[PDB]
Amino acid sequence: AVTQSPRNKVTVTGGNVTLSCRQTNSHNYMYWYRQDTGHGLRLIHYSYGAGNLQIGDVPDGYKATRTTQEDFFLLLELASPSQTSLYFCASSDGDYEQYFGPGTRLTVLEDLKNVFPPEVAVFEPSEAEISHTQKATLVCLATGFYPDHVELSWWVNGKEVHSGVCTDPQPLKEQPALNDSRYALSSRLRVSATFWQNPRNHFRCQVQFYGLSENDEWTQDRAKPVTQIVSAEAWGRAD
Amino acid sequence: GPHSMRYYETATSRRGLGEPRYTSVGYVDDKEFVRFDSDAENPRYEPQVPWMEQEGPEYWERITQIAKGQEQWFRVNLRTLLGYYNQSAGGTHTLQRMYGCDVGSDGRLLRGYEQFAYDGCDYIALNEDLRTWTAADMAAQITRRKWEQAGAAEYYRAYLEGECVEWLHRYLKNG
Amino acid sequence: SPSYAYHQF
Amino acid sequence: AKTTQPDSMESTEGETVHLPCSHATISGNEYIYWYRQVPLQGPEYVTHGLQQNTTNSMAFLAIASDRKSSTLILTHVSLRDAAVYHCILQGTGSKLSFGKGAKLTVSPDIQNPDPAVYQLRDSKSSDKSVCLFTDFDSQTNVSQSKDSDVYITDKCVLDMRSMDFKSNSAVAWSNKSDFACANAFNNSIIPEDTFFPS
Repeated sequence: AVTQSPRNKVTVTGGNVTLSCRQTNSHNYMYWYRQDTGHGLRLIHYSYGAGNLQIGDVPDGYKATRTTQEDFFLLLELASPSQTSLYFCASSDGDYEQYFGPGTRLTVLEDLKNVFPPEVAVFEPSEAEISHTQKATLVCLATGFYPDHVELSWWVNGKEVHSGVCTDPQPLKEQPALNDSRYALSSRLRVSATFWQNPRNHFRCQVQFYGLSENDEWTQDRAKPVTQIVSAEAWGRAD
Repeated sequence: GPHSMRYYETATSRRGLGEPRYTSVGYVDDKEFVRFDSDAENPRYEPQVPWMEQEGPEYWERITQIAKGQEQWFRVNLRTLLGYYNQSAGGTHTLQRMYGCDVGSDGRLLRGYEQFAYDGCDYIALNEDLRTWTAADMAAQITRRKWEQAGAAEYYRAYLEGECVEWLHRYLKNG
Repeated sequence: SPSYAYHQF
Repeated sequence: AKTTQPDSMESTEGETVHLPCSHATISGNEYIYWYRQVPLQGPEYVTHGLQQNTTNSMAFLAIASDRKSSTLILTHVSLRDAAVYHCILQGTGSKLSFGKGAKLTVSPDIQNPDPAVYQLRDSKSSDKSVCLFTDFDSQTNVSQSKDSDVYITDKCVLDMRSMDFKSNSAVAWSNKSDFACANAFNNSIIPEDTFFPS
């Protein structure tokens, strides 16, 4: 198994960021990659054993440390906005198949006054749809959040569902003409009309948002845009 | 009539501080024709015979890159054998590799070789069928199970039946 | 031309 | 040594997908490896080969006789097969980037298309509602809004597994006074039998 820590991280530019990778496969090689749309998966640094470090394809602004055979760390001593990315470590026995970790999503911000939590609204199934197709679609909208660093999940009767769900692959910019634009994201959850018309069924759209921490400074009189969960809900309607 | 091509490689880990040294010497019909030495000023394959000079820079560049990769492989697997035999690091140890082909008077392959020895003792060797392995001790049997799962014999057999023969005939046309 | 060992011990 | 793939490929569920890979400078010291990366995950090993064709439960790998090209073959693709597929060479100790790979999309086979545009209203009040374009077939393409104060998302597929039913949908919403569902998707070519309630 290859584990990564943390799973999510938000920091202001110029700060220090450490990503941790562990590997219990007894493998010699370990790797640090970054993932960005338009470039694919690019190699940053790698290592064939404890104490060994070898430069990858895009190493500027990163150092790495292989303290043991299990542990490999990626260090960003002066984090910059271009290092916003999705980071994957991996292990390998020589040139055999690589095994990848779960990923660390990192956002590096130039200014924390741009951070806004999302607002979440659930939209109930149209009765013309319940009649015309005997099915019911709930739509969820997460609007006005910055940075683009959220996870949206549906919960029926208090447990998360995946069947009938589809979420937009990426958010859209509410103000595409601005480098500081906030984002919006839509999702849909479709059930049977019979399931929607039972008034004991509870539905909740949940948006996990990664923003500032308690340690970060905040002097605006807007509520502090901390990491948080914003949900919206709806009950089954008998008519 | 019959002809042969052989490579002998050695990797010896050094005293306490430095990294190992890797040498590679090739023979065509029992005459040394190329050599690589990691301790050289700038390491690269060099011709040991005048009729190997008629190869362009692309040839020496490419086989030199192979040699760089092989050096890394030797570092990694000497560390692995340190692990298998439970020996302290910072010591001196030797990995030796021999591989090549014997082709007959009809131009095709009579025998292939791929074999490894550790500290002067046989470690693992490809049998004449080019499909099974002879492993001399327990650690070698670990490696053998891994190489059975990984299809190593097919990889080596692909080299020995194909590019070994063709490259040898090529080097003989160079004479 | 040399052959890369490839496979791991 | 580098590989080259077409960066995207579209397919429909139930089709057998042939993902090509070009690697003309391959040598005898390198294997062909294929990885799969489903959204929000790291790549995972699919298959690999040297010279001969290779088959396992995930894919079939066809290698050209001269080894200069490759094909990953996926049988009867389902929606879960949409992913980025990376074809790379491994060997000689060369540790390189994976690159972009090939983005495989898998559209549902909608043989009972019932295109409609519904209006849905906020579970909490008030004034807020969205327009939902749903149940169209996969050859319908949803275009972006030309007004910058109207937001429309691209088509997306949900799969109600218990009921063995899949459907596409795109969502449009706005705070503009003149926005209505009958007008939301006008800049998109829509089935002329699209059901409009009210």
